[PDB]
Amino acid sequence: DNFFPIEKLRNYTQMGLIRDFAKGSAVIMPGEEITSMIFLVEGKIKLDIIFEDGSEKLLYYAGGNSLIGKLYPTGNNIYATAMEPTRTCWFSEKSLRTVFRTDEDMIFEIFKNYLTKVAYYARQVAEMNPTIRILRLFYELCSSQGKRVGDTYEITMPLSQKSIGEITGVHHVTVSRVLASLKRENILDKKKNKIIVYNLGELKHLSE
Amino acid sequence: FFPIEKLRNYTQMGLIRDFAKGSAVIMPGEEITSMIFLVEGKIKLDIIFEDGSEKLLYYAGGNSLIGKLYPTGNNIYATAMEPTRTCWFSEKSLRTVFRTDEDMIFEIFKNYLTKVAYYARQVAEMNTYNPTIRILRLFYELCSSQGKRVGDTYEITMPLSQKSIGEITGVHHVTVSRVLASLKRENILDKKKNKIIVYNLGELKHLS
Ligand SMILES: O=C(O)Cc1ccc(O)c(Cl)c1
Ligand SMILES: O=C(O)Cc1ccc(O)c(Cl)c1
Repeated sequence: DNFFPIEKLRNYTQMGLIRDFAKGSAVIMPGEEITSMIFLVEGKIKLDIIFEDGSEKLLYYAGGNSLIGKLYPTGNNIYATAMEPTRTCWFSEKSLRTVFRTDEDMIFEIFKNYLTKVAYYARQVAEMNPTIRILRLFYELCSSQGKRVGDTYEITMPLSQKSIGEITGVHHVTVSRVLASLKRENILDKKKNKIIVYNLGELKHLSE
Repeated sequence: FFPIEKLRNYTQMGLIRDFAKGSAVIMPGEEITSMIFLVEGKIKLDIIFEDGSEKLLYYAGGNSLIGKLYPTGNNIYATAMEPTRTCWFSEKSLRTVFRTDEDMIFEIFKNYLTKVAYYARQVAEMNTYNPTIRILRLFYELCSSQGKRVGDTYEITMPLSQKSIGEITGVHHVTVSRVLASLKRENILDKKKNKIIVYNLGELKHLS
């Protein structure tokens, strides 16, 4: 929710383009290339990221005085919709120059807003041992679905690393590291249609 | 993140500070009110949490910008990994830069936006704001690979406690209880003793 509302932007809306949106209309469309900052004069906007597989995850809720800082291409596919009657002011690069030439302080208000967002998201990435969750998942899977094949358990299941990451809330880069380490230590080998457990005892132990 | 090589043209407007390998660019608890341009060298920048736990935020090299012009309320610690030359730009000294070249405002916006785009995508990937989804995904994966079809239903044989579901998915046990109760009420899935019955795989697949 609310990011360093830029309330002083209220005074410069005459220098951008007003765009009003009815409840449920898409303020940003999937694959729409936005090259404007969007000021929320009043309303509520829900902004999501759409990953390259079509999953749609919430980033934030924007309300009165919020700034959507999407002045340039980002590599994230964004989809934003109005959740009430929303009035917005759109500020292209050209119109921001007009703002800065009137009031230089506005450059620093916008820095503060971006800075608030980096501080917020970076801290959350950091806040989130998540590794134990992958071990608990393999342990529960092995102990109920695992078939004894000589001195190994086999779980017949196409469980992609993407699915492991989604189930456990573990970043896709940590999943691959955990699995590499599991293989190297002769514990578990996560192949394509099967998972092979060589050491159920140590797996149980690591997981508890 | 977007490097700002052009800021090398304006270091005479800032304060040059050199750091030896291993020395602190930013000290624990230091109040930073300057952007820090890395002319040459290499910096590791960590967040320090209130328990004393330290976590990487990023590595920075040639032409990188540390955007900490205002207090954020994170405790940050940043060390030189090699001998490093830096240029410190206060708000005043940044105003002198922008009076000379208005485009440096927008170069800094791009740098900031690249950082929000990077951290926000990571937060979004991990379903931080909709962690219930990790539960649906667990059930969906289990059913699609281990489910046996019985009329218009699937049976999975799996002793799985709510405490286990929460430990696997990183989801609070109260949310776990609420999700299992709603699944059963909506006739989607029921976990009856050691058997998971899915009545509506299609709907469970849709939700996850
Ligand atoms: O567009 C992006 O990739 C991320 C994003 C979304 C909304 C914002 O207000 C910002 Cl600064 C960035
Ligand atoms: O200081 C912070 O809280 C986060 C931070 C760290 C480094 C940076 O370059 C930025 Cl823009 C923010």
